[PDB]
Amino acid sequence: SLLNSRYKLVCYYTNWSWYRPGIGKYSPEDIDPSLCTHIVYGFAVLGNDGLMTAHDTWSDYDNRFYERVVEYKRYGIKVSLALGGWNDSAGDKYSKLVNDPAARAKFVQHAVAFLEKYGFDGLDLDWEYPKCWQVDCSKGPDSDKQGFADLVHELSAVLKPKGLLLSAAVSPNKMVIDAGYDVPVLARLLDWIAVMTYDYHGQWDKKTGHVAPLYYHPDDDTTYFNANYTIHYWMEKGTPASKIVMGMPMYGQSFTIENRGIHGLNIPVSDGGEPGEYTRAKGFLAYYEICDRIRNSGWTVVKDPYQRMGPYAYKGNQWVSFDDVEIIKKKVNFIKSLNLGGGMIWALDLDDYRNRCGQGKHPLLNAIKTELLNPKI
Ligand SMILES: Nc1c(C(=O)NC[C@@H]2CCCO2)cc2c(=O)n3ccccc3nc2[n+]1Cc1ccco1
Ligand SMILES: *[C@@H]1O[C@H](CO)[C@@H](O)[C@H](O)[C@H]1NC(C)=O
Repeated sequence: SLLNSRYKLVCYYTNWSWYRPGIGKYSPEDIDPSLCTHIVYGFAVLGNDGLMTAHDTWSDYDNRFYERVVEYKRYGIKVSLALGGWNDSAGDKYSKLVNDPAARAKFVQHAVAFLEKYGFDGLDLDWEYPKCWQVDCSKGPDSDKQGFADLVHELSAVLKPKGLLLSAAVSPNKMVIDAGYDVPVLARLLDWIAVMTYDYHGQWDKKTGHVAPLYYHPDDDTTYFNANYTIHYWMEKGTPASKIVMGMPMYGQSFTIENRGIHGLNIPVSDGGEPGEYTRAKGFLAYYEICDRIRNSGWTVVKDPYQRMGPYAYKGNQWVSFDDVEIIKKKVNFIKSLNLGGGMIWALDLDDYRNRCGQGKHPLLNAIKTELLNPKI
């Protein structure tokens, strides 16, 4: 089993996946406890008073979603609560917090009490990102780095004596890593660092690209927008391999291409792809939306024979890049080869947990688990 293996498999749960129609609805009891060593609940948010608070009281509290996910401790899974996320990182509120020692001190004691009230095993920090707020490095002060490092120390100093876990989800981008993270401090204090080795490319690039390349590709604009560079860079900056879990996407980035006629990488794009009927977000498709388009709507799939990145698929002016089982196995062999702490997925509710595509339930996540448990590298 994963729990008895040397690897973690950190699974993100999202409370908002409840608000999806038909088979896209996901609830706490849809979690498969054989597929995760750790579950991280996304998300709590930073309140206006500088204290962690529930994002969705109707689900988190009134419908006991926190309790229903903390339920999985009964299987030996560690269940943490994540603070932040992309949407909660839009403004200056996390920067204001971390740059204020008195505000940090108030936040830390309340946060630990919050975790203990609901039975969580730890806190996961998901500020995206210190200094580079929503990736814009011009927005925040350099002191976000020291402030975040001190927040991590102050949290660790309270959580660790209580046997509670502290982790962070972190950027894969060299410039954001350089600007936002005191890597030795984080590496020493955090129980794991979930490197978000995805969203390297998307509609914001104005051209097609892969959500999550593993290795450099000769046509890349940079040498650093791939998981191999990112993971080695976290280690070069001072992170032990055992502290790293490598993120893998259960979704794709979608694009509306300017011209039906060319359908390859790095081709001009006019907008995000049309929203999926379940996830309802321009530029984003769950794996179970992508596999259905391939299986039943005739989308054409292009694979990389050198397996530096997963496939992309297209039809008409729609184009999506994503990870299939084949590239997932390659990525997990990469995790094992570097002796990393394990793997991480964003997110449980985006894999084909209903077996809509006939590959079996949870095809991507089961591929990760099987490869992690395979002793050969
Ligand atoms: N919203 C987002 C999101 C996102 O976290 N979740 C989407 C949700 C989540 C659940 C359901 O689908 C991530 C990124 C991102 O990693 N970026 C990286 C580098 C540069 C820009 C950028 N922008 C992002 N944006 C804005 C965006 C761009 C175009 C349209 O929106
Ligand atoms: C992965 O990265 C390392 C260090 O950056 C590099 O030496 C190696 O060649 C890369 N692997 C590739 C490009 O397949």
